[PDB]
Amino acid sequence: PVVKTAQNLAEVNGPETLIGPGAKEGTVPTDLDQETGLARLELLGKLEGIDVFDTKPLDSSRKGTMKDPIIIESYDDYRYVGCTGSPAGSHTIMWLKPTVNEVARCWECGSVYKLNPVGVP
Amino acid sequence: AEVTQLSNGIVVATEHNPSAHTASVGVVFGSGAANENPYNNGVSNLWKNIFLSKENSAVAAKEGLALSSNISRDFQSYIVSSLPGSTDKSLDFLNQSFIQQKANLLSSSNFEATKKSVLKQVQDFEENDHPNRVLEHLHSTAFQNTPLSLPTRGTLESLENLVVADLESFANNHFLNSNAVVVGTGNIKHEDLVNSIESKNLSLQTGTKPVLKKKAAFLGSEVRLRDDTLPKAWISLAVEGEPVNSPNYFVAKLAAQIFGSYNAFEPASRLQGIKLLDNIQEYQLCDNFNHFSLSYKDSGLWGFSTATRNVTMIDDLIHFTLKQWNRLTISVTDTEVERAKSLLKLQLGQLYESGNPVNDANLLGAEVLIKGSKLSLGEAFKKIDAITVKDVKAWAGKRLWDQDIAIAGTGQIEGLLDYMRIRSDMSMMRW
Amino acid sequence: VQTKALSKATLTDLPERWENMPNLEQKEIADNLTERQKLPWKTLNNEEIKAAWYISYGEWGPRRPVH
Amino acid sequence: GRIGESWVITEGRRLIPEIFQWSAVLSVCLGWPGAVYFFSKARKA
Amino acid sequence: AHDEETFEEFTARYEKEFDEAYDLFEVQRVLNNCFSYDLVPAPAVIEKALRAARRVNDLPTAIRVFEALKYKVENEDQYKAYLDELKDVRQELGVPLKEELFPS
Ligand SMILES: [Zn+2]
Repeated sequence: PVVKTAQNLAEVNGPETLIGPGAKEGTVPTDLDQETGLARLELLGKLEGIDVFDTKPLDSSRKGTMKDPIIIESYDDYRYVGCTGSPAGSHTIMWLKPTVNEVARCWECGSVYKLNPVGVP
Repeated sequence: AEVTQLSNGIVVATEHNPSAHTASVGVVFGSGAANENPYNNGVSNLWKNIFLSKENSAVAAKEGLALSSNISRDFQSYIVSSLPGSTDKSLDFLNQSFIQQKANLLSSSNFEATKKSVLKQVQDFEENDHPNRVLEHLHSTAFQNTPLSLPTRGTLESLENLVVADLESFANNHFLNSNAVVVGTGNIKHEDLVNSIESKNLSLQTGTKPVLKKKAAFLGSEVRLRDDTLPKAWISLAVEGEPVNSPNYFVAKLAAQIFGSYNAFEPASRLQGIKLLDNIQEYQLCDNFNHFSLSYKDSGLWGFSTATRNVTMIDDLIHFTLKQWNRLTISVTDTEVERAKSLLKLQLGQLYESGNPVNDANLLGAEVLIKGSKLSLGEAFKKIDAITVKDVKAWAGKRLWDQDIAIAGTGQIEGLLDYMRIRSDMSMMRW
Repeated sequence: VQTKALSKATLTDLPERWENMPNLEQKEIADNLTERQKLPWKTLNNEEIKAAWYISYGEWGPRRPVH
Repeated sequence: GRIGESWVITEGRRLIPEIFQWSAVLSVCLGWPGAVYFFSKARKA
Repeated sequence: AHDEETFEEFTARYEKEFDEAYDLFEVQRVLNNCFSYDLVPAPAVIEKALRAARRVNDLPTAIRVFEALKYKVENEDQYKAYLDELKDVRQELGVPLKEELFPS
């Protein structure tokens, strides 16, 4: 039915809101006009200020054990985490699999990882 | 006529014979003397004698009850027989002193006296009960290193290190509600029984007994406890038979009834319809023999158990009865089949119908624990008379022709030739 | 003084018994030994120290040899 | 080390039996052409 | 730190790392990370490891210290002159060895 086209990142409501209006008869199209879908989502995000697909190496500042873990976020029930010490490069990279129902303990660093699983499946 | 109803927990099974007098209510568990390791063994017999002790039996006798128990190789039973107008007394006694708290039964005076009497009667059984102990050694060497190998009464070496912790652990691990069946024989109707089990709340636990890791596998073996002090020579050999809920069960019992049981001193058992009694009656090769067919939950035995005062001709008795066993596969007749059919019907009728309502309670509890509902005496008779000679020949070729045997002996058994001759006289070269 | 010691028959011959024990009994004597270790160590009997060492460090399960 | 049997002896005891079995496994990982030549008719067998 | 670790910095770092453990995973982890280095640790480290295994209240990691050490040392004279230095801690802590516990 009625559909507007998500002027910035706040008004997206699925893949039917990323269309946008077409170009006119004479002007060259800008990327704000015609781009649709995931590319339009990334463009609208980068024009708002944020960038989606949050890529960042995880916080290995503190160690963190079972009184207060290292909290990681995932949209699924598991997230593969490669621990590399209490500094950034202390011991060699050991891969752990923290899931929704079990913490992940490093066995060489000693740090633990626990999720706040966002989910919404 | 043998009605079974599953309640919230327990399974109730009953049969109402209105002409019998003493109605008998008890609970039959499905964890006998083959659901434990060989180190806490005899805890089932110790539980039976704790339930049958002086304290519990005086409490039951002041109210008008009479306790009973029976430990076997997969089921164990606790039966409180009573007068027919008094079975709610039986039910709430069995609730108040076995199913709920047992702290009156399990303190270290009654347990110490019961353990001492059990030790004395187990060593008296080991010394002075010779055919049952060689049937027990036959079970201990047939299914060895595998949980069906255990002694029912328990051994002496694994009974002097048992305390109340073992009995409490066994009552937590095997006295369950998905493992128990309550039974009623005698003249109680079905619905007053379950009405009284559902009025007062009776439930032991909730969980499930631990499943075993090793199933019962036959291992062809041999053992001999030759004590030449003894005047006789009790040997018993047996092959792997068909277990319970197997299709070849009644043909195994019929093939046992083909050769029957014998007693050399009664003049009415010397005239039977066995072809073996024309071979073993001119030199008097034995005193008695009985062909059993035991069927436990996972496997079972099939063989004869004898006793011989003529200890020089033991191998001739073995050889003659093994040639008679090979006659099952090669040339068994039909008149032997019909004689064994009628005699097996007579024996199962004498077993299932009798005056005592506690044996019927034990049999009903066992065959409702393993099967789910009791098949009647009519359907068993129909399955018996539906057996042709070719079914017996097929079963005998399956389980008796050149199969591995297990031998258990005692007494003066040097005349028993050793194993490979007895093993390879289970198969003849066609005469 | 709260927890009870394991009796002799529940715990005899345990390195020769750990493989064929049911998986409902193994958790029970594992719980019982890991609460028996919370006492002073000298009152732990010499029958169950071998049991604890075979349960936690024996050549079963994960420590099974490749040959 | 400082106190104990000396390191020369306690590593010679570990390694001197290893040299002979190393020589055995190398003499049968490279010396089987000699064993196959030894039985053939070229050595006037 | 890829610069080398002297023996005093080794024993001080690991004593302050055995003092801080609270779970069982932490004690076994720092025990493995102490034993899988090149040197054998002085008994100032290992009596603290025995106390840290006593704090978590489990026995067999206060025995495998001794067997891992017997695998560590170069002969048995070092092992005997070691074990008579941890005599009374082994006495009042009541842990056994292997050769007297499993006679074979
Ligand atoms: Zn790490």
